[PDB]
Amino acid sequence: VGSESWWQSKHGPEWQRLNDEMFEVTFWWRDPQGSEEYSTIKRVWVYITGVTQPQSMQRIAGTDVWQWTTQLNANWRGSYCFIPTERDDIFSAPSPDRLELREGWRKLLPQAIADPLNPQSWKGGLGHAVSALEMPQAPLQPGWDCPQAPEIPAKEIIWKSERLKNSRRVWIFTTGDVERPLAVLLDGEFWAQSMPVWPVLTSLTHRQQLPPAVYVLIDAIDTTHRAHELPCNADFWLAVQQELLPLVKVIAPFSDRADRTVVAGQSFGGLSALYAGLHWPERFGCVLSQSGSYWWPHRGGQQEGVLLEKLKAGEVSAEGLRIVLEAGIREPMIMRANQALYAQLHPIKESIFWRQVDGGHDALCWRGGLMQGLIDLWQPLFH
Repeated sequence: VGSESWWQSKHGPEWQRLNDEMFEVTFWWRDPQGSEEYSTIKRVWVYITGVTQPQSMQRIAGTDVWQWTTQLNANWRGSYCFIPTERDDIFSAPSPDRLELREGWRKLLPQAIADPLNPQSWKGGLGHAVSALEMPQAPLQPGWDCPQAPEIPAKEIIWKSERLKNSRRVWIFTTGDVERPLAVLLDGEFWAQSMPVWPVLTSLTHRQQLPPAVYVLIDAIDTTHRAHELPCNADFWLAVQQELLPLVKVIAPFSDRADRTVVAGQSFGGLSALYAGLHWPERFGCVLSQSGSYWWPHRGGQQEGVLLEKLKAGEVSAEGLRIVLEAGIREPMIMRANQALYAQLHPIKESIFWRQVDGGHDALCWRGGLMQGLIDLWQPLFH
C-alpha cells in the first residue's frame, strides 16, 4: 500500500455497483511530495462537473496515497479534476452558503489538475486539465463508442483575416472522396486537438449515418477573442463567408445548398451558431446549438439575452431554419434560457430538434449531442 507496485496496479477511479441504479466510486491520487512529513499538500479537492458541499480526499497516514469515495448514478457521465493545495483554510467551515463556494473554488481551481492515472484526460476549456468518468448505464454516444482512425488526416491551415486583423488556425477534414455538405464547427482547436473529432467522423460516415461531408474547425484563438467574436458579432461571420468559405472551396469543395450547410457551437458558439442562421439563412440553414449562452450578455437571468429580445422585437426571424437546440439538466440557468428561447420560437417549433439531456456544461457530454445533431440535421440526405 503506497508502494510502487501498489500504484502500478492503479490506473484511475474504480467502481462497483451498489444498487441496480447507483455506483460506488473511489478515486486515487499519489502525492509527488511523499508522506505528510515532507508534503506541502493539506487538502485535495475533487471537483466533479455537474456535481460539486465540498470534500477533500483523505491521506492514508505514512504514505503518498490520497483517496476518496463517493456515489454516482449508473447512468452518470461527466468530467472531474483534482485540486491539491497547500492551504486548508479554504473549505474548513462546516457548511458554506453559496457565496463562499464561488469565492472558495475561485481561489482553488487555478491549482486544478487532471487525474494522472486516468488515460481519458484532456486540456479543457476553463484553463485547467480534466479527466473523464463514465458510468456503466451511461447513455450511448454516437461514434465515440467506435473510433475508426481516419484514412486521410485533416488539413491545418492559417486563415489570415483582412477584416478581423488576426490569424487563426483552421482545420479542414473531408469524409467522402468525390456536393458534400459543409459543417462549420466553432471552438475548432478543441474538437481538433483536445478531443480529435476525426476518428468519430470517420466511423459514423463509414457506418453510413453521416454523409460524406466537409468540416471546417475554426480556432477561437483565445478567451478575449472568443469573448468578442463568438457572441453576436456580425464581422466574424462576414469574414467567414467572404474570406474563409471561399478559401476552403479551393481546398475541399462543398455544396452551396443552405439546407445542408451546418454551424455548430457550444456555449458562446451555440449562441453564435443560432446567430449565424438567423442572419444568413441563405448560407447557413442548419443550426446545432448546444448549451447556448442565450443570457448574453446579461449576467444573472435578470434580463433576457439580446438575441431573445431581438426575436421578441421581431428585429430578426428564424425563417428557413432547421435547428437542433440542446441543453443539460445539470446546467440550471442555461436550460432556462434555452427553453425560454424555445418558447419564443413557437412559430417554427416544427423545424426544431429540441433536446433536454442528462448531462452538464461538459465537453464530455456535448461530444455526443454534437454527433447526434449532425445526424439529425443531415438525415434528410438519406431520403
